[PDB]
Amino acid sequence: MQIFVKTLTGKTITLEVEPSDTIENVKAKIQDKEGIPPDQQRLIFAGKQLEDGRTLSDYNIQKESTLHLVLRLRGG
Amino acid sequence: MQIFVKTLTGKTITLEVEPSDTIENVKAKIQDKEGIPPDQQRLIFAGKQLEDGRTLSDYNIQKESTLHLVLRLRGG
Amino acid sequence: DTKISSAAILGLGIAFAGSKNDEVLGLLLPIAASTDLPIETAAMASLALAHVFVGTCNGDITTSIMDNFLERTAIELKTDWVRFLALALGILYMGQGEQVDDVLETISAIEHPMTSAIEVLVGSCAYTGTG
Repeated sequence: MQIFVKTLTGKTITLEVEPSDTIENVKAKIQDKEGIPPDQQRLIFAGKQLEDGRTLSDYNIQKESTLHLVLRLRGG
Repeated sequence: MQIFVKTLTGKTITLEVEPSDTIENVKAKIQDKEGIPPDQQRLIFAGKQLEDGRTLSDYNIQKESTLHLVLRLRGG
Repeated sequence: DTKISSAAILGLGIAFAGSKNDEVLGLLLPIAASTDLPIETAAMASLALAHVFVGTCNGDITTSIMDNFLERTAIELKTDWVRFLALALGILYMGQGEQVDDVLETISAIEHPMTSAIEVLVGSCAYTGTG
């Protein structure tokens, strides 16, 4: 499912994931896109904050869903 | 090489280290200069916290590098 | 107990309208971004950035200021600083691109605590409405 990831700063990233995909996996994909280390990406959805391990299914996150992302200070 | 350490005040400490030098070793040198104990130091560079054991080479810390000396949650 | 912090904020204090230096955020931000650091001193610092960078604003400034916002313990509510903190998240923006709109959306993303004060306040200020 083509999901969207909106960053607090101001940038939307399109990532093709699945319902069984693990949050940790998503973070990895983001790192491959930008350069923000996984241990520096706070994902949040309509519900609350998403933790590692869990899957995009334990939140009902469907397709075209905008996931908020708050990085901990400049990655680099 | 000659590296510098900027304090959260305005003073910059210059210390002669090597690329193989271990962070823990550096912190020790700082303790001998000032008076802050290792278990009370947080070296950051390019927005990246340095972990003990590692060396100044595992962070691409060349010479004339201004290491940001931050206090890990100062007691007082 | 004249902490050295005074001598620090002092110098910068004069650099306020200086000419935009990288020492401002290079010292203030950390004191209020590193991870925790005293909220008090950090409070007055946060304001310094607002008034100063009142014109041009940046995300990094908010993001960092946000990280600390969450780290809140709701236990130190004893000391006064919620005012400056709030006014900050406000004066910061002023309309440019549903910027604030996104902010309020985040606060709600993580439940709805006593942040109400911010919601309402920041909620009022947003689009054009001050001439």
